[PDB]
Amino acid sequence: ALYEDPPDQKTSPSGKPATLKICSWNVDGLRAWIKKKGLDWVKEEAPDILCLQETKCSENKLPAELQELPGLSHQYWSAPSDKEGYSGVGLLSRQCPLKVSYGIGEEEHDQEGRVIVAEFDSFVLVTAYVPNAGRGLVRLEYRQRWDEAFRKFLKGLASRKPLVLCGDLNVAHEEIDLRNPKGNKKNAGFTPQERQGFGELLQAVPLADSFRHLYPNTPYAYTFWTYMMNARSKNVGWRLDYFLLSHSLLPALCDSKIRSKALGSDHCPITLYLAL
DNA sequence: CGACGGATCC
DNA sequence: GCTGATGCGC
DNA sequence: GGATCCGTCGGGCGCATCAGC
Ligand SMILES: [Mg+2]
Repeated sequence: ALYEDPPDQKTSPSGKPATLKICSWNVDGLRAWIKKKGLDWVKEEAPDILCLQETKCSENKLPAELQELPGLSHQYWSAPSDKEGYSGVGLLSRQCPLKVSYGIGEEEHDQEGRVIVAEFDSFVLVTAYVPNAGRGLVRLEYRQRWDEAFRKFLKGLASRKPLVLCGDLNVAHEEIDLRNPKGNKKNAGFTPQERQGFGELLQAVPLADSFRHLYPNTPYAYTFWTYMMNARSKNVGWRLDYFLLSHSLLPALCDSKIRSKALGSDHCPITLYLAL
């Protein structure tokens, strides 16, 4: 079954207007994505903050088109050392953040280029590219260890102002979050271990899944489709990309969108509207 | 990782 | 410098 | 004997490195 994201709701339950628009996108190769016109779509979307995953691009190789973004002029990039064509995340913002950091504790040593933390006036933003369990689950145990380290890192951050965590969390939380739950229960992204880690993330920090909070029973809503076997044209997909919010931000929540039609990667953008 | 072949269920 | 094969991970 | 289950198989994408010229 195909899916049509509902219209943008731009006012909070309190009646406050959205003042902040955040877009998150696993671009599956930033240089390729730009050649496939992904930046033209960002311009049409005009977010205040853009978070990117799988840039697969060290900062010296960023295309000049990224120098041409006057409304997203504060840019922060992270890539892993000695593994440049993998991972990589970016955060681009209209306003300058108060603080920026990289990693979840030991990036000066680990340097994975998967997490960026940016503190703004009223909230802390984290964008993440969560490590894949891999074909045949060969990296599932590392993913479980990373999950636990990430949870405890985030619990620390949420100690002060509210948290917004966005990005490719590389798990479909529940059966409604992918088209083939039963066939994928032993595949990366839908193992009981990864699903449980996502549940623990929500409970331990604590965080709410913005999209599911708003649309708790909506099926066929995905953010990823394999390039293989024309899966996207059939909407055989997974919901891997999320906006998770501290409970204290839920009165600020206007909408959480899935931009199904934006091409340029095997994930589509997701967009958050907050009334701060 | 979805398509597919083959086994199992009533 | 440039192409395309191969490797590897998603 | 249609629906469901389950294990196996081939493989699209992007980017690095390499050989060759
Ligand atoms: Mg990917």
